[PDB]
Amino acid sequence: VSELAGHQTSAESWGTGRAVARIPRVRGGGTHRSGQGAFGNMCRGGRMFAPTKTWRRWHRRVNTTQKRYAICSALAASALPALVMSKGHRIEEVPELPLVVEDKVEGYKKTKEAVLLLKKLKAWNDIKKVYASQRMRAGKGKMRNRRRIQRRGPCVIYNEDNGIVKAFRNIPGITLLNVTKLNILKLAPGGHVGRFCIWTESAFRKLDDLYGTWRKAASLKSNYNLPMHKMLNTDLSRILKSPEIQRALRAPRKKIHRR
Amino acid sequence: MKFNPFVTSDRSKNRKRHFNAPSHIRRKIMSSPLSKELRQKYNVRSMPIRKDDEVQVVRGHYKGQQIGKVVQVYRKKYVIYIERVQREKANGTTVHVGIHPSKVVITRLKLDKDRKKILERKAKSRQVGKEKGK
Amino acid sequence: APSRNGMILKPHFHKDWQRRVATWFNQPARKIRRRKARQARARRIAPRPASGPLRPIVRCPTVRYHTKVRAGRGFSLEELRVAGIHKKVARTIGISVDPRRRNKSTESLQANVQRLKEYRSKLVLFPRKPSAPKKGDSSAEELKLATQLTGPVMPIRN
RNA sequence: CGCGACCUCAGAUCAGACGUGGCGACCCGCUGAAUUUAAGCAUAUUAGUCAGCGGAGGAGAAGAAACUAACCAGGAUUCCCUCAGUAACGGCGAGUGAACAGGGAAGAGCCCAGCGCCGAAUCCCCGCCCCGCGGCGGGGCGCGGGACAUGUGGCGUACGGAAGACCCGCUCCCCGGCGCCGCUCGUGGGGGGCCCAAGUCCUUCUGAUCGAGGCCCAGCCCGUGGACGGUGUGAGGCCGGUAGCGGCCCCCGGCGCGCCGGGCCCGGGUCUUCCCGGAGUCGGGUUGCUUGGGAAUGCAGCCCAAAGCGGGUGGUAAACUCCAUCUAAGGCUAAAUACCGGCACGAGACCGAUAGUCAACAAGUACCGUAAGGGAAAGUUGAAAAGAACUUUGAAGAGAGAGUUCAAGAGGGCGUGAAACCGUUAAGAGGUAAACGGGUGGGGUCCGCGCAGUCCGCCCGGAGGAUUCAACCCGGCGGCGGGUCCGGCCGUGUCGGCGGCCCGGCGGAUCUUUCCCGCGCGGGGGACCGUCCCCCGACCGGCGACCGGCCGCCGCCGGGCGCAUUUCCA
RNA sequence: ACCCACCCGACCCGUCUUGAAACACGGACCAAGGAGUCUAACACGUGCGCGAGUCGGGGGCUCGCACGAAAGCCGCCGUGGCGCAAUGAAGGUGAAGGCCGGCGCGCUCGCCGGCCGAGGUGGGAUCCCGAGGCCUCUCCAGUCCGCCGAGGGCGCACCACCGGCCCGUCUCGCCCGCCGCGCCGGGGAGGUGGAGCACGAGCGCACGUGUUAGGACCCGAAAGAUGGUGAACUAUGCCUGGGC
RNA sequence: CGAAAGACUAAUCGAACCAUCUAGUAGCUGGUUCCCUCCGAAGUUUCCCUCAGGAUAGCUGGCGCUCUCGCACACGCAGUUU
RNA sequence: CCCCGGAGCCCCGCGGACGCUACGCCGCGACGAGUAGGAGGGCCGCUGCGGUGAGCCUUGAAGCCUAGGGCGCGGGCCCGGGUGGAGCCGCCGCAGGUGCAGAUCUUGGUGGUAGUAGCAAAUAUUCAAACGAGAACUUUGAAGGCCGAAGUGGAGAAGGGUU
RNA sequence: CGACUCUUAGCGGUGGAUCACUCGGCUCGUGCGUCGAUGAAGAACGCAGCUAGCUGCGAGAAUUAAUGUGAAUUGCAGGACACAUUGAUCAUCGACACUUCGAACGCACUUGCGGCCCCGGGUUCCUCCCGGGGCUACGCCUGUCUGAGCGUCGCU
Ligand SMILES: [Mg+2]
Ligand SMILES: [Mg+2]
Ligand SMILES: [Mg+2]
Ligand SMILES: [Mg+2]
Ligand SMILES: [Mg+2]
Ligand SMILES: [Mg+2]
Ligand SMILES: [Mg+2]
Ligand SMILES: [Mg+2]
Ligand SMILES: [Mg+2]
Ligand SMILES: [Mg+2]
Ligand SMILES: [Mg+2]
Ligand SMILES: [Mg+2]
Ligand SMILES: [Mg+2]
Ligand SMILES: [Mg+2]
Ligand SMILES: [Mg+2]
Ligand SMILES: [Mg+2]
Ligand SMILES: [Mg+2]
Ligand SMILES: [Mg+2]
Ligand SMILES: [Mg+2]
Ligand SMILES: [Mg+2]
Ligand SMILES: [Mg+2]
Ligand SMILES: [Mg+2]
Ligand SMILES: [Mg+2]
Ligand SMILES: [Mg+2]
Ligand SMILES: [Mg+2]
Ligand SMILES: [Mg+2]
Ligand SMILES: [Mg+2]
Ligand SMILES: [Mg+2]
Ligand SMILES: [Mg+2]
Ligand SMILES: [Mg+2]
Ligand SMILES: [Mg+2]
Ligand SMILES: [Mg+2]
Ligand SMILES: [Mg+2]
Ligand SMILES: [Mg+2]
Ligand SMILES: [Mg+2]
Ligand SMILES: [Mg+2]
Ligand SMILES: [Mg+2]
Ligand SMILES: [Mg+2]
Ligand SMILES: [Mg+2]
Ligand SMILES: [Mg+2]
Ligand SMILES: [Mg+2]
Ligand SMILES: [Mg+2]
Ligand SMILES: [Mg+2]
Ligand SMILES: [Mg+2]
Ligand SMILES: [Mg+2]
Ligand SMILES: [Mg+2]
Ligand SMILES: [Mg+2]
Ligand SMILES: [Mg+2]
Ligand SMILES: [Mg+2]
Ligand SMILES: [Mg+2]
Ligand SMILES: [Mg+2]
Ligand SMILES: [Mg+2]
Ligand SMILES: [Mg+2]
Ligand SMILES: [Mg+2]
Ligand SMILES: [Mg+2]
Ligand SMILES: [Mg+2]
Ligand SMILES: [Mg+2]
Repeated sequence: VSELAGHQTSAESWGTGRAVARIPRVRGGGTHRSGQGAFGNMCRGGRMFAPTKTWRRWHRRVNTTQKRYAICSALAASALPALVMSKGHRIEEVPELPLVVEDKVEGYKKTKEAVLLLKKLKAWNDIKKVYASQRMRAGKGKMRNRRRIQRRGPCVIYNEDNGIVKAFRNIPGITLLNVTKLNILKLAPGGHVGRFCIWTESAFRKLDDLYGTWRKAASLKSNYNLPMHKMLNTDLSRILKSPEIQRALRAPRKKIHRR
Repeated sequence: MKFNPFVTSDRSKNRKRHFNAPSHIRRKIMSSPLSKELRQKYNVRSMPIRKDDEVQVVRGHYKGQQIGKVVQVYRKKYVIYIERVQREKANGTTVHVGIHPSKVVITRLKLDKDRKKILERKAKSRQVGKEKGK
Repeated sequence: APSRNGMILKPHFHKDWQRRVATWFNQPARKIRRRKARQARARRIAPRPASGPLRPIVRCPTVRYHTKVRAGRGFSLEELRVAGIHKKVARTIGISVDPRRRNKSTESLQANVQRLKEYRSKLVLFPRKPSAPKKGDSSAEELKLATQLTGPVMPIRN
């Protein structure tokens, strides 16, 4: 809000003794705006309490490994059909979930090709659902150039644009990434972890060179490896009804002694 | 999307641009499609509508297959008046009802020299793009 | 008033500081502008290194830095004299010259002569006209590179 | 008593030039508070900050060491990060508070006076010609004026310079024009103009659609275009645009080639002989301000007032002494840097008409004040004005009918139309002001019923009626699970191959310069170690990591089974 | 839940106050507006990443930014910050001890070889060992599985105590060292000051609370300062007119 | 400016008016916006140009941690008494 | 002295809820005043952003109103009907100029007071007519009155600015 | 029942909250970075067929020319134009024009007084008179012309 906002008046308080109320009141004149109420956050005209400043700490800076950890986490759950389906993406009829494709797809220079591809791969019904979501936004962002809203679609990770990013462009829903420049804002939109992507074999090879396997450095991010796991056996149902453990448990007291 | 970083995509800016548009610019805004018949012949989608073209109204109340001659172009009001597109006021007097140019179709153009040269310029650019696409 | 334990601390917000707050919303826009301007300057100085001129090796001052070595401002006159480059010319071939540098020890001098010698070896002086006189190199070492050198020219590695 | 030089001074509506005011976001020079903090206050602080005056530019200022340092030393200025809330200052309280180094952004360096040499070799203005002329210039020609020796120009300035002799190697740089060629990064520089994809297809809602299903061919078309706006609701395809190393036309810039006109005989090293520095300034004393600068950081006034192996600095006063380091008292200089004013654009997790600027509107308007100055309120009929013809009552405003509109339960301050408050209509009550909490009753308003609500669901027994089964085999498909791990793919731990090791790469302060290349160092090999991969065998976790057969079980389809069965229905 | 009736109950809220129904203030009524914010610095708590490190800025390389003024990467990855060491005003100094054997006279002092290597007491969650049961449809043999377990151990963290080491300081003492034998340098014993060491816990990011500096929860002075406008009223002087 | 009343100086005078410094400062008045749940004070200490305020103890809450054993197998602590 | 793909089960160690959003579900005891103040939970509420609901919406969004039906301890919420006429919400995250009865609060509006106070300075009006929808007030005529030439008369100055 | 009063609801008023819109703001960024005696900013007064305000312009006054565009402008009139023609209307803007105050310039601020050169009526240069035109600020520099001085000399 502007600096001068509210203070461009010259207004003194009629002190006590005049009845009225000790506010600074507009000085002199034969207008409506005379002996009014200036400056106070409560007055009409007035001046907002704690006017907003530009030097509010807008930007927010995050540790680099943590950023990478998130981006690994999103990738890891771009596998897992459950996490992709739960994130909404109609991935029912898709052939294999870390969906990787031939690298002619770098070639394509026309939406025609890019859509045909998506229909063969059965990824179109996500795009279809994007069209279905296209609707008007609720409220004031309508009058501030955020008027329409819709779904996020299939990600498409490419290794090099040989034409591709032109091809997939008008197809609403699609975002294109380079592998070498991935982004958590796009791999986990809403801060929500799953997301159906579509890999290019050239790009899908490059992932291990970028992120490093568990027994090999990144070899592309100088000093980095994957984050180690805290617990390895995630399925505790496989643990808890093992021989080794159930051997060593007292028998479950389960009678219900009511009052 | 639009990628040109000197265009606007800003409701307030586009509307202000529109409503406070100058006559010669309004000419372009007030354009209207050719009939499929002419679309075939001239290789042109649409043309800036003019004082005495022949025209169908396509949508609204006056939507109909009659071919009325244009009567005048009220560029201030973003509208054109058409021959029998009119309504009787309280006291019997006919009043030319406005139709917006874009909800109308030009069946017959009023061809002058300049209109002829315009159509030659638009058709040529269309065929350049088809040659570039091929 | 202070309450039970804490740094008895002095902030410097008693002047009208909000009148002189300097935001950094530029900086991205700035960073680009420099970068464009940088790429333009390269393109202007066509086969010449983007870097600038070549600069001497030089030790830092003080006990602290002492052990490290930087690029200096420009080669001394003795170093040009010994290498055998006329000081007025050295500017014209992309050799930084300062003339305010003393030269105390002969270990720093011979190193910096060696630098210039090496430079003169791996330099490709184009002739003034396309018709080729003396000094100007062969059209072989010219066609094979009218290439710019990315980064600092012959970088110093401590 | 003249005439003539010059000197110092006047006057011209003398000829020709410039300066004056504005703006002021940023910038330079002065000037300079007090609220305030210190829980009082006077030093301090607020603050070299507001107000005041001056002067600028697209930036300004600064800037090519009288610098840092004390190192094995750095090397103009500006800017950022850091130094650092540190050294220091301070009623050592409140509080205040730099610099060097280091890493970056940028990067560019120069010229006089003097000292000297050169016939003033220089400059300005006249006037005549040729070119050029919307940033008054080139070339030529004039016994045409003047400036200038009280010093103009070339060489030259501390990084040394000049003049000499011989060592060497050889000779393009600039401008005034006139042309002409390649339109020269947002991927054709800048500006202007004019252009360029695809449905108003079906049906159906609607006052109007832009909405909803649909559109065999793989999916209506186009899609480098599904930004945005407009158009009687919500529009990739109606229109303007949007995309595109898309088009054409203008103009202008910038750089490439040719010709002419001029200028321009412009080096380097080596040895010798010469040459060399800014005074009422430095410095001191002082008083006042200023600084973190403390026995004086910087600026001032006044007084004193210099030197030349001098002078200045070397963060505690002085003397002696060595070292180090610059060279002051003359000047110019792009760049990274700043920008709440201007012109022109772009955007927003902002505001949405008591908000957001004072100001969405005929706002710095109306209005007030002698004046300096103060300073509002105020957006919205409808898709379209189709803004109510006509009849009638009234002097008229106002009505009553009629009409327009999807609607006037939208009628020109008219979208929606809350509350306070008022009018009426209906219902109920009424001498302790009203109103309230708890508890019942009565009446109303609607709401759910029921014209039996006897509510359903299993299973069973009987009684009626109707289709094909189930049970079973047979053929097919699919699924599960299993062990023989049977056969093969798959991968964990271990051992064997030293096998990838050079046909496996990186890393290493491990080594070797027996190596190679480039100049004791750099790069590359070559050993070595660490790490990552092939070959087969063996043991073991046989792991949701899979295949193939076999087994068992399940399910579906079709075959079989026509009826004491298996269904449906009452 | 609308109205009415009746019995019982029942003073008007806000606020300052020991005390408010108060003869204490504010309040006719309704609508909209309206006050603990943001920045910086500190501290503690909590969450995440990495961990004797950590770090990201600032800068740079990748784009015309549609989304991007993002995202990514950097021998800059670390100049540098904080951290990994203190203590002294400073010159400076700077965290090890034990044991064993030998040689100097073991002199609770000086020098040479070997071994262990962050001391010890008490309490300590927890682990570990475990006599012994306690049965099995018989009399004994007898491996397997538990359940308990008297008794005994290693003892985390943490606490209390005693030792030890480093810096400052004092007191007392006796020896070593060498290019410079000196107003040189080095050690020992015993106290005592230190925001110390005694097998590390930090760094960055985020949220919360608190405390400050800022307009700093919102409203409120009397005043103070700078620069400007007024003698059309009125005060006094003067000029020129009028009136009694 | 005053034949003096601190009179008058544009309805303003024991220091005019206008704009700014200025959102001047306030240990003092006033106000300070939704629900349920759980815990729940103090007006006493010492210091203060302190007495209508701070500081510091105290009294409150929150976060915990370390242990204890009703899992036939307990140590320590108290607004008592012996 | 035999096997649960069958002991038939009050216990079943072969496999295991109707139950198991393990931030879930269930059982036993105990307890419950509260200013200032503190903390927790709010499927309480407001506005905007990333996600997400193949959400809703001209076959009627928001708002508004309702002696209609309900839920919740409560903040609040949901449905019916009316009105309205174009947008709007649920969930998971993030963000804040986020919730009013008070401030002699600010801006706007409205009451009671109230058809009340009040329309009393300076002696004065009456008759007829005209116009006119309409006359206490205009105009004309007639009468009765006042200002009483230091004027309620006739002309300027200043000031106004078309009166 | 009566009037009045209170309560609730219906409908109507008053009033303009709410909601929905937004050619306006606020903030951040980019590029450029240009006023003036050749008369600036600012002020004044003018100018439309009917026009008061806002805007736009300057006695050529809601504009002239030019270039681009290519049929309007429109509240009503009137008109033009041949929109197969420099051609309506917009845009651009390079030519032209630009009343009075204002640094503000003949001197004054009445809008008053002038001087000096030339031109037309007036004369027949007769000066008057009238009208038109061009000059007439201060400071300062380079030159130019006229000079001043018991300033310093020389010759006579
Ligand atoms: Mg405001
Ligand atoms: Mg809303
Ligand atoms: Mg550089
Ligand atoms: Mg000026
Ligand atoms: Mg004070
Ligand atoms: Mg105080
Ligand atoms: Mg005081
Ligand atoms: Mg100061
Ligand atoms: Mg100032
Ligand atoms: Mg400058
Ligand atoms: Mg200098
Ligand atoms: Mg420096
Ligand atoms: Mg620090
Ligand atoms: Mg200071
Ligand atoms: Mg000279
Ligand atoms: Mg559209
Ligand atoms: Mg639309
Ligand atoms: Mg189109
Ligand atoms: Mg000072
Ligand atoms: Mg000293
Ligand atoms: Mg300078
Ligand atoms: Mg308004
Ligand atoms: Mg309003
Ligand atoms: Mg407003
Ligand atoms: Mg409104
Ligand atoms: Mg309205
Ligand atoms: Mg409204
Ligand atoms: Mg309606
Ligand atoms: Mg309506
Ligand atoms: Mg209305
Ligand atoms: Mg509306
Ligand atoms: Mg009644
Ligand atoms: Mg009190
Ligand atoms: Mg009392
Ligand atoms: Mg009370
Ligand atoms: Mg009483
Ligand atoms: Mg009081
Ligand atoms: Mg009251
Ligand atoms: Mg409110
Ligand atoms: Mg912490
Ligand atoms: Mg604290
Ligand atoms: Mg605060
Ligand atoms: Mg105040
Ligand atoms: Mg004072
Ligand atoms: Mg005073
Ligand atoms: Mg305040
Ligand atoms: Mg007090
Ligand atoms: Mg508690
Ligand atoms: Mg309670
Ligand atoms: Mg409370
Ligand atoms: Mg509408
Ligand atoms: Mg906000
Ligand atoms: Mg209220
Ligand atoms: Mg009365
Ligand atoms: Mg008269
Ligand atoms: Mg009513
Ligand atoms: Mg209003």
